[PDB]
Amino acid sequence: SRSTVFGPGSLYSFTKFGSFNRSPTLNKRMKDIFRLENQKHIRNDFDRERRYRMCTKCGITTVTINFNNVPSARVGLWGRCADDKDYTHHRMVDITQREYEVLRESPVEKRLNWWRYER
Amino acid sequence: ADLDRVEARSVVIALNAVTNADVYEFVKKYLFNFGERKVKFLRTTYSDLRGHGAGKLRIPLKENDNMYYHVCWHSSIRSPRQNAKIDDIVKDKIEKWKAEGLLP
Amino acid sequence: KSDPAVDNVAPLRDED
Amino acid sequence: VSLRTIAESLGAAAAAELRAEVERDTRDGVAAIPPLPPLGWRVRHPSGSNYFVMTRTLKNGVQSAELNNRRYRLSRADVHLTVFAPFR
Amino acid sequence: FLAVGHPLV
Amino acid sequence: KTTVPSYKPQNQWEGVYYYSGITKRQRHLILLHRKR
Amino acid sequence: LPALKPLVRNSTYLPKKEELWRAPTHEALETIIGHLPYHDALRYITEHSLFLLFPTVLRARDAPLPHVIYEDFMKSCTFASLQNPPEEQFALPSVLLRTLLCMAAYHCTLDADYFTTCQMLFGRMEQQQQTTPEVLSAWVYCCTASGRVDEALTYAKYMADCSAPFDVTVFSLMQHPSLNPIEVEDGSVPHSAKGLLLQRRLGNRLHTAYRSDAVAAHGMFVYYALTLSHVRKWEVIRAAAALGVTLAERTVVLAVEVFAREKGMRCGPKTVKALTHFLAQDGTVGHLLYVLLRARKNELLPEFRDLPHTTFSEEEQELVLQCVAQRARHDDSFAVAATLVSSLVREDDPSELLMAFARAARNHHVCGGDGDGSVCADVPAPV
Amino acid sequence: MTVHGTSLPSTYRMHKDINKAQRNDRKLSGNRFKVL
Amino acid sequence: RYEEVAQPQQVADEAAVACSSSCYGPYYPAFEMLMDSCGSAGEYSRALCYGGPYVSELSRELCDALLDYIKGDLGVSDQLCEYVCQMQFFLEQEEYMTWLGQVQHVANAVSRTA
Amino acid sequence: VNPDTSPMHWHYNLPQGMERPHSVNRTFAAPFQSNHS
Amino acid sequence: ADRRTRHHMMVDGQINPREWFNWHPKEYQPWYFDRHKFLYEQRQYAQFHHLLCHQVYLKDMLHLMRYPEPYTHIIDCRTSTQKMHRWVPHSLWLPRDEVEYALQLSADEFLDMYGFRKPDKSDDVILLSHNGIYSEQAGWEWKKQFFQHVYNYRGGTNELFGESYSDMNVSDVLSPWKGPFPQSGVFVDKWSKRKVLTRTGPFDRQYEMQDFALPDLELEK
Amino acid sequence: RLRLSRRTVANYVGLINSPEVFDDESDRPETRWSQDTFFRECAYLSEKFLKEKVSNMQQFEAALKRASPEAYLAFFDAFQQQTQTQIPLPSPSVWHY
Amino acid sequence: WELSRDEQLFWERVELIRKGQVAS
Amino acid sequence: SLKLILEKLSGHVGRRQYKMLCNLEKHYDKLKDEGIDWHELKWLSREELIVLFDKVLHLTRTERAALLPAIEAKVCGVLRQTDSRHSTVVCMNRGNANHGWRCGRNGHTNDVYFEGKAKANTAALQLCR
Amino acid sequence: FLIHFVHYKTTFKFKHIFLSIDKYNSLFFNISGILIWLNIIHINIILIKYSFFILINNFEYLIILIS
Amino acid sequence: AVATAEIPAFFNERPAWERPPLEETLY
Amino acid sequence: ARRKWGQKTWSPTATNGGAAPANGVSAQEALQIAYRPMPPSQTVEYEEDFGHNLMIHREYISKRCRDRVSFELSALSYSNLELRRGQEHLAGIMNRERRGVSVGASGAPDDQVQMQTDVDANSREVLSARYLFNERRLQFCDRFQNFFQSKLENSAASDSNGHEKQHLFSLMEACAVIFGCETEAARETYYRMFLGLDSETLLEEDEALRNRIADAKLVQRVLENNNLPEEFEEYAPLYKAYITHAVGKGPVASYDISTLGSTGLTAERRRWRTLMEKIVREDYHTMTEVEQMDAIVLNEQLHTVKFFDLKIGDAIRDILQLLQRETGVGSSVNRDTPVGISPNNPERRV
Ligand SMILES: [Zn+2]
Ligand SMILES: [Zn+2]
Repeated sequence: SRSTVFGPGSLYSFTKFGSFNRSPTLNKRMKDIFRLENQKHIRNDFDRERRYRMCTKCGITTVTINFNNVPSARVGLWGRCADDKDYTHHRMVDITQREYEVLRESPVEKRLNWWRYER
Repeated sequence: ADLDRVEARSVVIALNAVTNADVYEFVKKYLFNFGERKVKFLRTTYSDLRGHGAGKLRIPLKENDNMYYHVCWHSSIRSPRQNAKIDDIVKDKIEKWKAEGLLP
Repeated sequence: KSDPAVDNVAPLRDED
Repeated sequence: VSLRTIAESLGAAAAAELRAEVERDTRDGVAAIPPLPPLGWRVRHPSGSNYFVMTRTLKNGVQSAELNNRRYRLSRADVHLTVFAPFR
Repeated sequence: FLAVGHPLV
Repeated sequence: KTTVPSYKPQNQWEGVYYYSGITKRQRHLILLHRKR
Repeated sequence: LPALKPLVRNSTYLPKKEELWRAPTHEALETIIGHLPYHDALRYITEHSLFLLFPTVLRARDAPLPHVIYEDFMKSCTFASLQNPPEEQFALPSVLLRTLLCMAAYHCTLDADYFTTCQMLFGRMEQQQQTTPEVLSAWVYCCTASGRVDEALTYAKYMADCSAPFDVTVFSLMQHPSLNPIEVEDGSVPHSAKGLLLQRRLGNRLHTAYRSDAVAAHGMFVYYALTLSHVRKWEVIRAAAALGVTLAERTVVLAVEVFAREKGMRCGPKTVKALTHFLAQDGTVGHLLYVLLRARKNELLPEFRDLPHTTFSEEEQELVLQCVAQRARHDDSFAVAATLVSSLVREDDPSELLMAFARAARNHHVCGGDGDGSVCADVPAPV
Repeated sequence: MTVHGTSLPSTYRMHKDINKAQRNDRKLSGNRFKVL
Repeated sequence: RYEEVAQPQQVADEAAVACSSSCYGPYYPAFEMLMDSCGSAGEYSRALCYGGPYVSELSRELCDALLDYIKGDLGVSDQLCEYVCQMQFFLEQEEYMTWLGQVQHVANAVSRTA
Repeated sequence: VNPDTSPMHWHYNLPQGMERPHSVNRTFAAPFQSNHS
Repeated sequence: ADRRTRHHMMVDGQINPREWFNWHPKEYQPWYFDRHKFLYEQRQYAQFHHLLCHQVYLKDMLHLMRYPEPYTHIIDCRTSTQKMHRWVPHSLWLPRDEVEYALQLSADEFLDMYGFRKPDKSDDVILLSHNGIYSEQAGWEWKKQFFQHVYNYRGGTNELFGESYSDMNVSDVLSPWKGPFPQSGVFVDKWSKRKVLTRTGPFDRQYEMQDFALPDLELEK
Repeated sequence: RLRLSRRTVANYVGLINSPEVFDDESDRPETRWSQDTFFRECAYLSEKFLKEKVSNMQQFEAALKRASPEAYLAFFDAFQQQTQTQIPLPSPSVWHY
Repeated sequence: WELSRDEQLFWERVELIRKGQVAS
Repeated sequence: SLKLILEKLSGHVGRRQYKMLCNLEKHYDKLKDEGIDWHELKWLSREELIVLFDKVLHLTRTERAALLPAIEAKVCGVLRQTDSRHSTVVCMNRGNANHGWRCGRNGHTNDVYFEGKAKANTAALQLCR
Repeated sequence: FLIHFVHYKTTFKFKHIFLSIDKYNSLFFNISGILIWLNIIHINIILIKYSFFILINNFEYLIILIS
Repeated sequence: AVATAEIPAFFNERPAWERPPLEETLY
Repeated sequence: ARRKWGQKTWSPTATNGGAAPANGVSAQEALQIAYRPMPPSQTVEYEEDFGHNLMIHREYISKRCRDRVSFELSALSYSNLELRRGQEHLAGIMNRERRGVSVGASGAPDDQVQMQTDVDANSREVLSARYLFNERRLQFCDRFQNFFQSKLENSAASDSNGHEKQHLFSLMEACAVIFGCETEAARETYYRMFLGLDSETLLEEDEALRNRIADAKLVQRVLENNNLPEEFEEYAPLYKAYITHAVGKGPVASYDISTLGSTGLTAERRRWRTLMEKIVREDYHTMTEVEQMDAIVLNEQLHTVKFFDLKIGDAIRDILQLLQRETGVGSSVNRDTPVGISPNNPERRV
């Protein structure tokens, strides 16, 4: 029916089905083994460009690979910016490789303080 | 005047008396002035007079199949459903084909 | 360039 | 006389048919333009034939292709594509 | 390494 | 909140339909005669 | 603008309920669906097969970019309720395609990375709707906006070859790279209406004597001028000479005048070579002499600072001299300067020879001694 | 004729005419053989 | 449209001369007939050759990768396919005009000689 | 989906009063029109 | 010569069951024939009924040519200077294709660019053309800028001078070799695409696409 | 008005209210007949139909007066500018009949 | 008289507005 | 049968509804006035076919070409029963001279005009003229 | 002819509302992962958890909901 | 006038059998 | 690998969990199921690290149909403006779904409220357009109306307003629906449906104003370092656009006038939300004149908002009655003015 052709509830609207838990509903080993960089298909690859970003509002660190080859605007659709806002509000700033590994093992407010007071 | 209150037989005779092209187009445009139910009765009366009731006229009606066809088409319509540049292009293409030799 | 025969302006202008 | 009349009638019919064929693709004075092929392809047609051949050449192996080119936001062997399209 | 992971048997 | 544009009991409080009123042409002719 | 300030804010309130209810069908439809979101608006058109509100959907608060809008319009035509035969059903208005591609061109002026999705959208539009002169003109405009002067001129030359006159509305929008077609079509920015109409009339006048590629080149030159790029502005003439588009006399005069404004600051060897050829074929002897003199007069100062300066090749000497002798054989103005322009173009012994010719000109009673100012008025622009 | 605008036989003939394309029941090229 | 007008001839000549002057020289004419895409003898020769395997009988992932290679890598895409169909239509339309001109020519010649 | 606005026998214990008046003839003044002359 | 079309509409088969009534075509027969009427009085222009400008007639034009009014003004909206030969008296030229900017011009700039002062919004304006289509579009333009009294002469220059000329004939009938969007793109489900493309008849009968049919179980019994 | 009817007008925008000045070749007195645009059109048409090479208006009009009727009709079939100043004046019935 | 003046005005306005294609 | 065969030959054909450009119904009235039904057309030999197509029907060659597939096949030309009183179905099996150019299959034998009703009455049919 | 006259007698299309009606009777989920598998485009989104549960929709195209 | 026909009205959310309708309880 | 149409090869089953274990899937199994073997050259792998959990996105688009996929399904943005516009378009769709599910059928018992509609098929007039309220909303409406009747009737002559007049009826009912809600998400959804002015819309407007104040300060600083209108805030975007077109790259200058009213529009919209919230809190007993003017303006605006769909329906119905009238020109009987002549023609009569 035409009620589901354009926009919300459409056929190819992959955000109809739901949103992620995003709550305090785990250790460091669990997160490490799930890290993207620690996995063989990426570990044994160096031909794809990696970019690291810092939100500066949520204090979230994001890693992106091969975005240049496949720049899908859907990549960050399921994310949530500061205070349950949508991902369009992220005020991202480029981060060097070294700073990402030292920031990722620290909460959001610690990363925000690092950005604000220790650049 | 009451266009749709005129005697149907009189309007029909006046229409059958139309043969000139210019007045024929005038009638073509004029037929839309009548009511949608008047046009149907005009068609029915003209058909009946050409067919069965031909004798009710003092003088026999003359044959205008063009009027009959046009009035029928108009009644059906009103009722429910129940260039120098082109010549230049042509001559240019022919000249080209002559160049290709497809036209010896 | 066209030379028609159903002109309406012509008869009014001729007398004028 | 009958042969002359038949031949002249056929000639007039052919002239009228070509006139109508050209008139169909008027578009207010601009005759229909052929479909535009993709990037880099060049099509050639033998006149009075029932086929056309379209060629393309990639000086580099595949990196010259549009998909590998976009990437927006050894000197391997060059490649030659020839597509033969008949009227079937 | 099940079917969903390994898209085969 | 979208709508839907649609369109053996008998209504006994709906009066019969009858021809009351005049035509536009008849009104015009009345005006013409009164003016004359 | 401040005098206009109080007038706009009053237009921000909806009509009275009774006035909206009593408003005519067309006006009420347009107003309320315009106020509606994009997806719901398009849903109403799909429901009731009312297509003439496509512009009303186009002018929407939350509408995606033109490439997405095109696919949305095609989906609406596909799932419409009335479903006329396909050739009548799936063919959008040519004016609508022109407006959509002109929005795409306006967006291209900003980043020019949009041009790849513009390529994809045009590749689909070509084979889904009819390739009309005005949609081709919008494609050329967006190609110019992306900065591909070579390809835009090539498409314009194909227009000329197929006998497609350039679109005057697109021509006017070309010279207005701050006025997207939707705002132009609306009753906004009326003050620029005189300019739009003037440029439309100019485009109409040019076709009476020249071809579509000439007007396209003129429009692209003016677009680069008004976008103050100035790097592609002369690439325009480079590509025009390379492709063989006979430029317009208005365009050559404009080019020589802006060249005088520039004092050849940014023009390159190939640019001057092509401009000289065009100015010989159609230009005046005075402008020809000025450009030929100025090229080397401003070559001298940054002679070492501009190592890659290139001279005039030997082969095209004969073409240029044939044109100059042809003009001289009929005009006495070119006959007297024919030998000095012949010497000015070959550039074998430029310094002493031009000095001697200037000595003779002075004796046969001033000079273009702006070389000294070729810094005083060419550095402050960089400043 | 007033509410629906059609008569019953008229509606039947219209149905038969609008369903003509698929009402056609021609003869198929016989003798299809088992493969699997 | 205005850079090079004889590029296809240049590449065809390079390939033909290299193949003829290489080994299998005397058999080059057989190769040319085999590669003939316009003749019935060419199709029959390519039939005598080994017709590729039934792609539907091939592997699912192999067919997927081969479609990827044909479409993206090699460049011949569905846009090109639809353009080929459209051009088949347009050029048949164009040739019909020439056919009409030819019939007019023969009729007018017969009338003139009669 | 998109929800639709909900639009609106009679028992003998009910008042049996007329639900609403109807004025069709006064709203539409139909001129007299008869097939017969 | 009845060129074959390149559309992928196809009637259903006689082997498989009818399925997937999420989309289902049918023939659409309107009430009356409409082709005989003025272009802007047909079904697809029904929404602009109150917008269509008032019609002026031959007797009014013949009266106004001799007895002109200081405020009224006839405007010729013809575009092809080659096509327009003679002059309707007391008329000013303003081609339809530039009304969008002509009516946006200011009082001074309109006189500057056209040579006749821009009429007031409360003034009577008449617009004429070859057949009335350019006049209708110009009248819609005039109405958009809130011009109270706008009229068009439907039977225009053709009726005046006996001409058989025609106005624009730009109909957007897609060329036969062009294949429309639905058969080409990949945007919906397979079965939905098949049902959208299906039509029950000769593909020139103006079919209607309906969604979500339900079985008439009571009729079936 | 007489400048408007020349090919050099295609490069000038114009303005209906007091049209701006146009600097035509005819203004410069050094210009020969070969450079005049109207003489260009006239010479082209005369060569194409009258089959006479012409280098001046005097020769053009002498050729026109000597021309045979079929060539006269052919030349006036492809000639378009009977009047350049656009002052209503009687014309030969070649433009009539 | 006034109408002939206005006719000449109308035609000159048309010419000043849009020109036709020039000959060869 | 003549009515139905001419209508089907004149209407659209194929699953793409390819329009038949020639309208053959215009000759139905002339054939009926001649009194020649489909079975008599099947009986007519080549000479009578030439005489009829030239003298009487005035068939343009492009129309004779479209009508000849139905005569060359000697299609059965008998109405068939199909879930309706109207029965717009006419048998298309190749004819047989032994059965009067009617396929010798179910019911379609000599002088059978309609599937379920009866054989012909050529003795009465002599009353035609 | 004689005299000159001066006659004494001497904003739009703005989207200021942006009003949206949001009433949808669909189902919304708490998802620790989505795997959208078409024939062409594959999307895999996952959150970290110790153990999962799986639902699979083959309605139109494959969708594995991990929750 | 408009406010006569446009006035919020109570709605029996539950089915008739589940909830004895108020007008039926009155009678 | 060389598969036949009819022949199949049978393969063992790994465990008792079947191809998809319904009981559950462990962490490493889920890791493998997430990091499936896609061809990396066409896959974007992405992370997002926040407080408790990581989120991963692996998205692959096959090379086969990048020429046919709709621009929305691929969602590829090969430019910065394309990227931003796709980000925000998808954000809008997602927020729309996520917030409409709060008042949809699932909704909550006290949140979802329906509208009853009934229109005449002959006079084309709305005989019913109301809300289906519960007892709490009806009692709130009664309190509001009885409190206002006690004073508005005494103060107002009601010579033409009428005795049964409902004062600020649209504001009253739009506040009653929100008052009856039990969830903040539903209340915000209803707010947005009511002329927007929800929390997110007002926050976005505040963001725009806070970005414009920085630009106004920037232009003030530039003009001072190198007469101004009364409220410079509303012109700062145009001023920076021209400054950039003059000094910087600035390939384009701006003409968008829509921003000039923004300061007043935002102040009024915030006043409106505050007034609606106070009326919900029932603090309408004390109203200043500014608040009374705000309520008078807002009530007139809300009364037109709910009738958009009904006016669409009225237009569609008007088209229908248009197609049912007599064909041709008006019949001679139902015609007053003469045909072919303007009714005001001085030669009206013969
Ligand atoms: Zn954030
Ligand atoms: Zn049989």
